[PDB]
Amino acid sequence: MIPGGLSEAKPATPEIQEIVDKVKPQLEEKTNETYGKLEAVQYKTQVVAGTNYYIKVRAGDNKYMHLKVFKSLPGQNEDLVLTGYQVDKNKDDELTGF
Amino acid sequence: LPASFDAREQWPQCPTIKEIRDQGSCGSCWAFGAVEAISDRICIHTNAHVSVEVSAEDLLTCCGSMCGDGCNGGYPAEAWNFWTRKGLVSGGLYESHVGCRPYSIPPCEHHVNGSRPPCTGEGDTPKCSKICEPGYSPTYKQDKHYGYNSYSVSNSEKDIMAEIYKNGPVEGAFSVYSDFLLYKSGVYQHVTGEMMGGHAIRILGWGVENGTPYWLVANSWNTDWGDNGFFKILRGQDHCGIESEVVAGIPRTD
Repeated sequence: MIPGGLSEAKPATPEIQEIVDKVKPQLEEKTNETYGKLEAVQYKTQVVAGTNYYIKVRAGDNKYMHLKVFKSLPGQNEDLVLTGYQVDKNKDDELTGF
Repeated sequence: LPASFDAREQWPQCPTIKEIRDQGSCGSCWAFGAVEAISDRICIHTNAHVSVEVSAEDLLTCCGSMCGDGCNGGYPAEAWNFWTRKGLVSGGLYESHVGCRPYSIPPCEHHVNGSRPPCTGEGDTPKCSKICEPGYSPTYKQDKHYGYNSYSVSNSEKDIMAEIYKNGPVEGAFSVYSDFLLYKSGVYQHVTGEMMGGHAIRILGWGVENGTPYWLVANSWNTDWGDNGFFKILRGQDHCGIESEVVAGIPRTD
């Protein structure tokens, strides 16, 4: 019940998938790269004044990539925004607070 | 002992008790819960003579590694112990001016800049700096406000009412579940949801709506969410762990 930490890991779903695609354009311009599809597999959530998502996406070869996305609170609206990526990461890393 | 208790009504001369802070993009709820109760308790304990908004930046950046992992979690019972050991400076001081060490991590509610991206900026625990950010007098190690003792409260409904009524708001923690971000009115009660994670908050009283006995709580996410900042959660059963994590302490000098 770590009062500010990230939840244990959860197998990805299509919601976590709608995010990676909604913030696709946003990751695109920062690395300047072009991906056919970011494919989420793992994720953690965390309670801030909103929820941060720590998603594990697959890029090209056999190496994965990490993504911190802030997700607004019902009140404000349904937003989303890359706040921090973590390109060039390993196949098997724990998702870790960054 | 009373049926209904609200600290904002019992000690109205203390701004901080009616104030809601915006925690931003990082998991410092543990730091806010502690410094806001501590802020509250300093006022109550001096009869309003001293009104300060104790430094959340200080708790976060100067307890640092010893109280958790900054913006990635942390511990209530540790934030409070550190107030006792090394104390905390300000980030809001009453008669207007401005605090010693205010909260630099930008907020998540408001909009600002030009088109909504509120947070998504620094979100990176800054360093400990035993300096007041300039313009505030006096000096850091003199703005320091200390605690006498700190202790856990018991998983008991009455001890909690008795800690609040006798000494002021306290800190606690519970488990958030997606149905909770949806909160607006009434007494919250967990029914479904994905386990989002563990959050920390400020309990400041009690009462009943229809039949449900609740705890008055200040969330740290700004004033649009919920009830102008606050909510009510089921009180009686330790519902989501809200009784299991209660911690307080008593201010030093007064």
